[PDB]
Amino acid sequence: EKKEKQIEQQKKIQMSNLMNQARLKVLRARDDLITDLLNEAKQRLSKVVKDTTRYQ
Amino acid sequence: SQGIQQLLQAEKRAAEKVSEARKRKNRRLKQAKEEAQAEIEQYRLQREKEFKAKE
Repeated sequence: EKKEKQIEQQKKIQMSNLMNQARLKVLRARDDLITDLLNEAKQRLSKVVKDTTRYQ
Repeated sequence: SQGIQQLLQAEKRAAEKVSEARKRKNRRLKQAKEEAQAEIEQYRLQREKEFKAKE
């Protein structure tokens, strides 16, 4: 019964590590989406400063 | 009187036989710890197989 509780605890720990990594993949995706918005913004500003009117 | 002597001999053999039976059965009561172990090992083996299936 102690051996059974130990494997059940290991299963629950594995389920926890799986869920915790899953939420870090989701979070890291949110940041990567915003990061690529900021990448695209920085590129578009580098285009805008070629227009001598708005750049002035 | 041979009749009473023969009866007394049979009564003595009867008293001996019941007393020997008591001693034999008291020794059997002490054997319980020897006979128990094979059942204990089967329960251990059954719980081992159950645990490996649950794993």
